[PDB]
Amino acid sequence: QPVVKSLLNSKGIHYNQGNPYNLLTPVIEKVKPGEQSFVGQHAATGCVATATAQIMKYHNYPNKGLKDYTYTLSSNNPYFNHPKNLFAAISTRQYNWNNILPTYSGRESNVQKMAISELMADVGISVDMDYGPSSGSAGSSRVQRALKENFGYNQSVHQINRSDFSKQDWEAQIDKELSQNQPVYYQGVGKVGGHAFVIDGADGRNFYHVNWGWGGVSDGFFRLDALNPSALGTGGGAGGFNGYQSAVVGIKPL
Ligand SMILES: *[C@@H](C(=O)O)[C@H](O)C(=O)N[C@@H](CC(C)C)C(=O)NCCCCNC(N)=[NH2+]
Repeated sequence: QPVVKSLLNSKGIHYNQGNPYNLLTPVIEKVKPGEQSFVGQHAATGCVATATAQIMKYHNYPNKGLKDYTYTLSSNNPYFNHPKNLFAAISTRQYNWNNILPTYSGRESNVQKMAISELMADVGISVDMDYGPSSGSAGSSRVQRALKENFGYNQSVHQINRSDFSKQDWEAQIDKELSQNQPVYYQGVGKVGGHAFVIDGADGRNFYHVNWGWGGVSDGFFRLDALNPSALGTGGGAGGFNGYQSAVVGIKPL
């Protein structure tokens, strides 16, 4: 396994799912019965959107979006009145990568905050995000399609599933991406829920660097069969994203 220093840390890239990343997600409309109110707050960007946007900022690409996207929320979502249709005019976008900064600490201009919030909202719409105080998407299968069809990435983009490969062949694909300076979108599920994140480095001892999409919290080196950040879990136990894993690889511009 070659040593590859964290590609996202090397470029300063640290996004998360709350403000000022979520300034253009839908505003929550209803209180879910039994829950405290989030009415009038913007929804979370979604882990799937935050992982994808960090990889897109690594490339500063595309300069122009390619194709619009429209979808309708599930009628089971208790945070919105129904029907609720969402639309992003991606085909008209000119993304200014000098305003979509690598990270935000609050002192940035409204233009800079809106620029990352527009990317996040466009990416989450393109993956059919189920918006809420937490926001969820199917992930990989939607991400690979959106990067090519809506954002003009190369036909090399594709999903790979962990169950289709030996451990050696799975890690060899990850290593090859990293050797080509290509961060990898990754997700999995387990006893502290499901999450999407970015693999962007390797230490030579079969651990990989992970950026979890929480602003920096828990980022570090993990085995791909023990993707277990300590920021999650209540009560003192174990858990991580070790089941039903998939990745999107080949992520580079046309
Ligand atoms: C992850 C996060 O914000 O931490 C976020 O919960 C998420 O996207 N979870 C996914 C599963 C992971 C990507 C492994 C999820 O919600 N899966 C279920 C389907 C979600 C809703 N999608 C549609 N189209 N209704």
